Amino acid sequence: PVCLVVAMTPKRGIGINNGLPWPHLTTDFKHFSRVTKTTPASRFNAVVMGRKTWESMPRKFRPLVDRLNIVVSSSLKEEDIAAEKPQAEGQQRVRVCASLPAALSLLEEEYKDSVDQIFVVGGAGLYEAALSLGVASHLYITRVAREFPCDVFFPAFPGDDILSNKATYRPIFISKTFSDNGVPYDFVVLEKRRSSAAAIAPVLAWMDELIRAVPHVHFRGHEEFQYLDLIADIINNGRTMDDRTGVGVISKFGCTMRYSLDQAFPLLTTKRVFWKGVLEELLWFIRGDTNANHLSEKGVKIWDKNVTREFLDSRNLPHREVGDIGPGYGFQWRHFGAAYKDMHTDYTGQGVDQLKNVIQMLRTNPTDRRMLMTAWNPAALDEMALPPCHLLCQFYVNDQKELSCIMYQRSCDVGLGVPFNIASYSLLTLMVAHVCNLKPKEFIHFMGNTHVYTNHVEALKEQLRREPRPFPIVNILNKERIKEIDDFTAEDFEVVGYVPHGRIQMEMAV
Amino acid sequence: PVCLVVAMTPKRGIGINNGLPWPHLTTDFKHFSRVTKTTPASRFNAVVMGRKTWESMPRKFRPLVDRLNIVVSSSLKEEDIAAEKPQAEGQQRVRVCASLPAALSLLEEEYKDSVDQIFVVGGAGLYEAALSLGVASHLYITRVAREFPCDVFFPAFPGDDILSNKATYRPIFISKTFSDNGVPYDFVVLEKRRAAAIAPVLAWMDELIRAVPHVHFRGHEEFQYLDLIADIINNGRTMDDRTGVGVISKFGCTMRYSLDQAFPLLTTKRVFWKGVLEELLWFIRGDTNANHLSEKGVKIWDKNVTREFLDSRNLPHREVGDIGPGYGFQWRHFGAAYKDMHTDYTGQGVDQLKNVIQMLRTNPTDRRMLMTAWNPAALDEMALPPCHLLCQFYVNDQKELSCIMYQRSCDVGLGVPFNIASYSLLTLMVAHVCNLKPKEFIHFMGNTHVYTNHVEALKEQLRREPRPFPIVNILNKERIKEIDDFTAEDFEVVGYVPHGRIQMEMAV
Ligand SMILES: NC(=O)C1=CN([C@@H]2O[C@H](COP(=O)(O)OP(=O)(O)OC[C@H]3O[C@@H](n4cnc5c(N)ncnc54)[C@H](OP(=O)(O)O)[C@@H]3O)[C@@H](O)[C@H]2O)C=CC1
Ligand SMILES: NC(=O)C1=CN([C@@H]2O[C@H](COP(=O)(O)OP(=O)(O)OC[C@H]3O[C@@H](n4cnc5c(N)ncnc54)[C@H](OP(=O)(O)O)[C@@H]3O)[C@@H](O)[C@H]2O)C=CC1
Ligand SMILES: C#CCN(Cc1ccc2[nH]c(N)nc(=O)c2c1)c1ccc(C(=O)N[C@@H](CCC(=O)O)C(=O)O)cc1
Ligand SMILES: C#CCN(Cc1ccc2[nH]c(N)nc(=O)c2c1)c1ccc(C(=O)N[C@@H](CCC(=O)O)C(=O)O)cc1
Ligand SMILES: Nc1ncc(N2CCN(c3ccc(Cl)c(Cl)c3)CC2)c(N)n1
Ligand SMILES: Nc1ncc(N2CCN(c3ccc(Cl)c(Cl)c3)CC2)c(N)n1
Ligand SMILES: O=c1ccn([C@H]2C[C@H](O)[C@@H](COP(=O)(O)O)O2)c(=O)[nH]1
Ligand SMILES: O=c1ccn([C@H]2C[C@H](O)[C@@H](COP(=O)(O)O)O2)c(=O)[nH]1
Repeated sequence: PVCLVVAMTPKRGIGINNGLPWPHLTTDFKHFSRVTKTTPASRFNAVVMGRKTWESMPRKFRPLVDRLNIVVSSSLKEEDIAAEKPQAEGQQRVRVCASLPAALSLLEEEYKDSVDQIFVVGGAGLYEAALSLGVASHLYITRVAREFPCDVFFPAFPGDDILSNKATYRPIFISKTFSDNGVPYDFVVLEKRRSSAAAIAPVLAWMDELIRAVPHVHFRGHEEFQYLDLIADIINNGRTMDDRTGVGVISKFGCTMRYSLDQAFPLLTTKRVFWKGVLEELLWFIRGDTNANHLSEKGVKIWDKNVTREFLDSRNLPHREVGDIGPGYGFQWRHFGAAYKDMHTDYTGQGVDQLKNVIQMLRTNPTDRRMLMTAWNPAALDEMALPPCHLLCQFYVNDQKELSCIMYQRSCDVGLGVPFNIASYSLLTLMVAHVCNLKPKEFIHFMGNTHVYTNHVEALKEQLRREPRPFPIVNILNKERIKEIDDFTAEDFEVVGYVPHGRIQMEMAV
Repeated sequence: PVCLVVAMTPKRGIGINNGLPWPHLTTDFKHFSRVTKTTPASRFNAVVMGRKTWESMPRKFRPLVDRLNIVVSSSLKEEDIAAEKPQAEGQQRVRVCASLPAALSLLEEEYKDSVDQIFVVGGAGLYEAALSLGVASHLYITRVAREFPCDVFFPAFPGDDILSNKATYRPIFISKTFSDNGVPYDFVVLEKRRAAAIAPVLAWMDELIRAVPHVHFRGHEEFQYLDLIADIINNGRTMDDRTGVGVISKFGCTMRYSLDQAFPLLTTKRVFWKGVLEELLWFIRGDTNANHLSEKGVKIWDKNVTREFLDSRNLPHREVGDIGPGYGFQWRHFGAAYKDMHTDYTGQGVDQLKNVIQMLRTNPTDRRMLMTAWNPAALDEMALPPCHLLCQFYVNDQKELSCIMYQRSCDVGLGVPFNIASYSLLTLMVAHVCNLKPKEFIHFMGNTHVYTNHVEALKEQLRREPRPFPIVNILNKERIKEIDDFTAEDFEVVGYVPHGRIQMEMAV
């Protein structure tokens, strides 16, 4: 009974020029070491590797310490390796076998009572052989989110859908996303499938009491499970209600999520998120721009259905031009309380610049607890095309110059809006962190009326069948040029290692 | 090995005039039945009771079905009981014994292989006898939070600190607060003390202060607050602060409290209720004169409206006691031009409270039922920027009202228990005025922290196990039709039995 351990690009790439495709991934090596070395005493674990894999390792690390080293080869001889370096006391002698079945028989014959767990460590020859023999029970895969140039590949296998879009190997473990040297990765484990509290228990018994996302995944480290469990939760336990749009709603009240920003970026992978949109909208907010046609001209039509002549009239605003959101979001952000006229007016210097206040406070007095920005203006609500959903955000600096952000959202379209909102404010945190010389730490999402529309239910149930991929990294390009929040452009950002599942069509409740 | 099963007032009272002191508590009766009946087949449980207990039960329910009934009496005889009512099919014949030891001997002698668990069910003679013999391994106590006239009391026992203020019996289970017929109560259980291949990956990913760690089932909703305290001290970050006093803080924390059964006025330290009620009415008035609270014995705003603090805020034109355009003001007059605490602002600004209520009364599915105190245009005019800055309301299928409150800065030691009670009361008030049922209060916290000069007192607080939550009743319901109709005397707190007050200085 054998276990395989691999690091892999989304296209199954494992190596190039008898070396690793990526820069050093320290956490991955910690992982490789820990899994292969650990045992309950008398016994040790075995690592079976191909000849080139052996030769790819640098001298000082070979043989792998505290593990029996077996090299599958026909050219290399046991004495070749012995002559390579003197065998350290207490360590096992490096054995060589002609094939994998040979290496397994050697383990059975001379190493019973001596070895615990057998690990196939590479390369493509041994991985393919172990899969052909079907002797592999578990796969320890490190999913390198980025694609690199590779000449050697891990073989295709049933269940390789965990890497990229297309007896089975099903994920039973998915971790949160890590990152080393600008490379995002996570860890999955696949499986071959084909009177103490006893007396307390009866009171427990009478007090005690359907849809789950990828139920087989037992360890749910990936931070996207928050969102997937949130959808299930609302469908399971939510209340069917009437709604402004006329479309049905299953709603919940006061839900919550939080996402790390220090390793990777929470751009949801279980469906493709329109990143061009979030970026272009966020920048639009930051200008204090209130013309939806500027977004519409860039291919970002997210506000068009809510700025039509028809919708502006149902809002009792016949004096609004097509594309005028009124003084919402960006306007209150940069010009709180200023008297609105139209989208074409210059409001420079009017009202309160909340964003500039927050940023200056972050830069001088980061322990202040009044670092808040609100879009909710009860005086101007009837002038907006739609009252803001994400209406407030608060900032917080800790011991280690690490920035976190809370955003309150009164109304959350789980299916369509939520993934977008997570990305939009997580980006804002990165931007503010850079400008104030801070490290981004965490985005915290506080949700009011949290709902899925009835016409989304079927699509979301399909989405729950997909296991999340590692999160991407978002890099700020041109860091030296950008010094203020108004310096960011649409070309100052790089999404690296984004490998989502396919787009899912969901109609915007108008 | 015996288990006791009881319902009890905070003063140990259990009976009056050979009957129960309180109105009918249906959930307790369900509890009693379930605990005493349940078995894994071949066996049944035994209920040992005194003669007066047996006589207190109504005819139809006695003997207790599917349980061997043992009555302790020198007067009553086995044939008296037999003649009383015809023995039904499959039910044990009621047995009479001269003492508790005798009844336990009868269980050993004639009922080995037959009975599973033995339950002492009352009353005053048996409980005391069982505790004296030291044969009780577990106590099933239903803590009735209200006091009632009683002539029969459960005996004083080591660890009766779970009932009220002053081998051992330690709680190992505390449930959420229930209520029936205007009586709050909960359930405690005391105790005599005196896929492996996944794991290697888990271990490498991995790397002190806990409240009442011995209590293993943590159903009581106050555990949220208590665990929040522990969580900040363990995992919080020590920080500088506006007040110069040290702070250990976390960011973005949540709690939620049910309002359908009881009221989350914390029990692990006494909460200044008079204060919460007086301030909340003061908010609803749109009143910005802290001297109106101060005159009523509510001095919570005094330190922040002194001549000195007003000047440190660069407001030398502010008369002592003037919070500027604070919460009350923004609620009823959002965006109105402020003069001083003596001016009438009727008809000025937006009345957010009136809008929220009317929307709840006419269109409860609307998702814009919000009230905000945060006005960035007027922050520099206020004595203190609002901490609780935003609240949102929600109505469900069953006309049940829930309320979220976002707070930017949380003094966990001092402010938080006050704020939980404050907005929970607002929800009750708003529910009443809009013909609705209060369901839930949800607490969203920004900067969550405990001041360094509170940590010692908070550790003392964590050694206290919570008591059942009290009930808040709105008196004079008929008279009250609008949110402005509530007075100080329209409220009644029922069965509030907290631990002693803990002194904690306000970081000025
Ligand atoms: N990131 C990851 O997960 C890993 C990546 N890698 C990368 O991949 C590369 C190594 O992979 P690869 O090129 O496939 O090298 P291999 O380790 O598969 O080397 C092939 C050699 O091993 C022996 N061998 C291989 N297959 C068989 C077989 N079916 N039967 C008998 N003997 C066999 C032979 O030795 P002989 O010549 O004596 O016949 C053969 O020449 C390196 O570039 C390395 O960086 C490697 C391991 C893990
Ligand atoms: N809140 C609760 O959970 C409960 C409350 N109650 C309340 O308590 C009231 C009665 O309780 P209480 O007054 O204690 O009556 P008990 O149930 O203790 O019965 C007393 C009688 O039982 C016999 N007895 C009990 N203990 C002994 C002993 N150690 N040695 C000898 N004989 C014994 C005697 O019978 P005799 O004199 O005939 O020889 C005695 O008169 C009930 O009316 C009810 O209202 C009762 C049960 C549970
Ligand atoms: C939230 C927000 C900003 N907004 C503004 C906006 C305005 C009114 C709304 N109204 C309703 N009912 N739901 C919304 O999500 C919504 C969103 C958006 C509007 C549309 C799309 C949209 O059509 N979907 C994208 C997919 C992006 C995604 O995966 O989320 C697309 O491909 O067109 C996205 C964001
Ligand atoms: C929050 C809030 C409202 N407020 C207003 C208020 C104003 C400034 C503040 N400043 C600081 N630093 N912490 C606070 O908790 C605080 C609270 C209060 C102020 C004081 C007390 C107080 O002295 N303690 C009460 C005990 C009540 C309780 O158990 O919470 C007392 O007995 O005097 C309570 C509430
Ligand atoms: N997740 C995961 N990372 C690396 C490996 N290995 C691939 C190559 N390899 C290795 C060891 C040490 C060094 Cl220094 C070098 Cl350059 C290569 C042996 C271990 C694996 N099997 N799984
Ligand atoms: N937790 C806890 N609740 C109730 C009881 N009682 C059960 C026995 N008892 C009783 C039972 C049923 C009826 Cl109908 C009557 Cl009138 C009295 C008196 C109170 C207890 N022993 N423990
Ligand atoms: O940033 C946003 C803005 C809007 N919405 C969705 C949620 C609600 O379904 C709808 C808001 O319209 P009202 O129902 O609040 O009128 O749009 C979002 O999810 N995110
Ligand atoms: O309703 C309130 C108001 C204030 N505070 C606490 C939180 C902060 O510790 C302090 C206010 O200080 P600043 O927010 O002004 O820094 O008082 C509360 O707990 N509740």
